[PDB]
Amino acid sequence: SVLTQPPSLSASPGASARLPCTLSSDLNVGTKNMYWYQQKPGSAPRLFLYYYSDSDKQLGPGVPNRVSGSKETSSNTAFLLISGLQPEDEADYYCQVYDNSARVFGGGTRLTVLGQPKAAPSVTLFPPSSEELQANKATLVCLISDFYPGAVEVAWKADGSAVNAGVETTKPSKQSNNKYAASSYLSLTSDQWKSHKSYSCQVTHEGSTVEKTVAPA
Amino acid sequence: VQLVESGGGLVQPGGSLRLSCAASGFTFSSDGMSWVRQAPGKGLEWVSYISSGGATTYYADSVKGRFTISRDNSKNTLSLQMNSLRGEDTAVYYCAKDITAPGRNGLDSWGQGVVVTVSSASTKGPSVFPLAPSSRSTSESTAALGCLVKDYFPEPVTVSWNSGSLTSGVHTFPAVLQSSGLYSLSSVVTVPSSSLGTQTYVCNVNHKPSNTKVDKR
Repeated sequence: SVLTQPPSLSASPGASARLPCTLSSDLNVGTKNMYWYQQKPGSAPRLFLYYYSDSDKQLGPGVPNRVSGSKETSSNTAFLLISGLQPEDEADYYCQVYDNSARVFGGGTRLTVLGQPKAAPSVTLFPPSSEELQANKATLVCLISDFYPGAVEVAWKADGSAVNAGVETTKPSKQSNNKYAASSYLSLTSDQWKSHKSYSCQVTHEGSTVEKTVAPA
Repeated sequence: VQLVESGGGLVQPGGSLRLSCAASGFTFSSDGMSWVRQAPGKGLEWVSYISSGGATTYYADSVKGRFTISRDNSKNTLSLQMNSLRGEDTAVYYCAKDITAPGRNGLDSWGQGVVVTVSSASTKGPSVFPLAPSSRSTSESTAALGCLVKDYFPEPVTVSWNSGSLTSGVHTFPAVLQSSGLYSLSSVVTVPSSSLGTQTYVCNVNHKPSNTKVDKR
């Protein structure tokens, strides 16, 4: 039983944001209570909206009437609506239902209220060093800097096939010029490294993807 | 409403912690309660639920058999016994009201959480490897070189370049924490390509917790 949320959305102050949450086919969005939690940076989540229908709903304590919800039964999707976006609305948002007494969360959507120019990430990939290889180890290093919004998703490839394990990715961190930075590590054995002709780091920023590639030879 | 957690900290794999949460500002004994966890840089996942009177408890599959949730309604405390801890369990743990009203539920209030870290290390110095320039990356004269600072514990590490003489174009990234319980970190510098034959690059890695320093050419 799965709840699918987009990785990130951005919008300007005063605009409207629409945050979707798609429920897998074992669940029927029509008859599920929907819970939305806001998590501002450095803070515990907070109940933001309870939504069942336009006649059965409740805002969290402190949550202004700029907020509402909806459901589309055809796509099995629920929505969180925020109009007149204020910089104070910038946070991570989680949908959640109850399913035969299991508490299931979506993966979170990071909503950025634009307050600064956008910038695409600068991506550098380093191969394992010869010293590390000679110790039978191989860490690939993908470095991602100078981006806004502070939200990226990182995938890895080996010879054109998705990598499935050995990846660890940091959360973005605000850097000195108020842009954001992140890093990703692919941890392999030397013999793993030498088994493929190429490895690639893929960095996705608001639906656009950049891919750098290195070869063990 | 106040929910104040305590009793976290560092534990070795295969050990035990007992978390505690003291509640005020509402009739605690009338309400169900849950624990929810958040691993560093990841989303929310529900851990366990206990009903107002303690008769009913539920557990997520990743935790069932290992943890025990408890209540003392006279003392207004919630408890979580955590046995056989593994690396997956490193997270912030939130205590939350998990209510039953007519026609709804929901995690209405959340404490600010306690850190639980599961590391098999206690004090480990890093292995420092060069990130050699390795490509023109032309941009007229620009080349990127670095140091990988692998598998150290605990935080922090600081990095200098050429004993503090090189500061422009230095990008030291935030550390990642891997499922093994150890941190890794990278620092890169942007340098004129023309100078790679004239200028020596040395990164100065300081790890005060293990009383180790490294100067890596």
